[PDB]
Amino acid sequence: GNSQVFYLKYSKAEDLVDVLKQVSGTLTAVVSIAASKHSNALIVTAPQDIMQSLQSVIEQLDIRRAQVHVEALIVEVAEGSNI
Amino acid sequence: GNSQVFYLKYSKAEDLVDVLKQVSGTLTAVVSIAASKHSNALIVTAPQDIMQSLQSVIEQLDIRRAQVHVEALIVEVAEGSNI
Amino acid sequence: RPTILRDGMAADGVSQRKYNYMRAEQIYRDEQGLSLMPHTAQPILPAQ
Amino acid sequence: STPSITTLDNQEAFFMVGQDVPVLTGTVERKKVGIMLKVTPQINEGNAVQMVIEQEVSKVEGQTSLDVVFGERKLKTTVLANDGELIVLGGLMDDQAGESVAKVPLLGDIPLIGNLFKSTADKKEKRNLMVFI
Repeated sequence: GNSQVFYLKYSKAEDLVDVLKQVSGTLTAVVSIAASKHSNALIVTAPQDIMQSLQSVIEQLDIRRAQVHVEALIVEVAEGSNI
Repeated sequence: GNSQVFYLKYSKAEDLVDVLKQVSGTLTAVVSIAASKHSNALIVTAPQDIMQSLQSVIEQLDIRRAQVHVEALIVEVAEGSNI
Repeated sequence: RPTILRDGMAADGVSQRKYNYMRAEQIYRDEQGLSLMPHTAQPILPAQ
Repeated sequence: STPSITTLDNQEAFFMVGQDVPVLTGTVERKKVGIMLKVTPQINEGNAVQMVIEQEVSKVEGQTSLDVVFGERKLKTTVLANDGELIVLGGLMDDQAGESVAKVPLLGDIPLIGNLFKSTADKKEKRNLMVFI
């Protein structure tokens, strides 16, 4: 009711709590952001006005991350001839 | 609503937060600038008047960086003859 | 000699002349074949 | 040679096919050699990729004067390539020459039989190198 539990769908929980210790801590100008590491969930304890803000930020950060295949070539041509 | 999330399009997030800890910190004369490193986004928490200023600065720093190919030549000519 | 690279046309030019120059030199290592086995492929760069 | 890697966005990753050679400092310390490719790609909009590439091609050379020597070909640059297009990172187009003739002063420039008095050395050498991505 007061506090809620969000399941992150594309990101780790400890990264999101390491970000969100800074947002609420001056957004209040109490609050608790704790991250259950084993079960992939961070727990927000906040009033109703802060809850929609942090809910919107978690909705905007839980995004699909693309992946990149990097292929680096190496060419070496030599020639040596002495008479 | 109150806080927003900007996706940087040409620059890293940690550089932009290392710059923007100084702009808001005296521009207020609270504020929170935090950078999600894994998802390439910095998070601005500010009032509406500061938000347009920092939004304008982020719009003016997220610029296409040109790239330079440097080609350095080395010439060595020798001659030795003793009788 | 500095050389700034604007867009895909610039890296098209420089990367095309370096890549096709080195690939061209491997083609000159392909026509100039090995002295023993003509039926042995030289290491050559891809097409494009 | 062409190493390959598969990361996510903004997550560094490397690769190696080298060895571990005992390098003595006074205190023997294990030092890595071989083809390394440490990238940290970032996806910019317009489907352009910014990479922080720290490549190395090491190789154990012999000699062994006081300890073993290596040969490195490393580079630590930062490029901005397109979606699937190649870009040249570094390179070296070495080119040498050489000459060492050794005459006998008067009877060395005889145009007919003077050739069998001089020890005409030579050395032609040419070596190219590139690193693409």
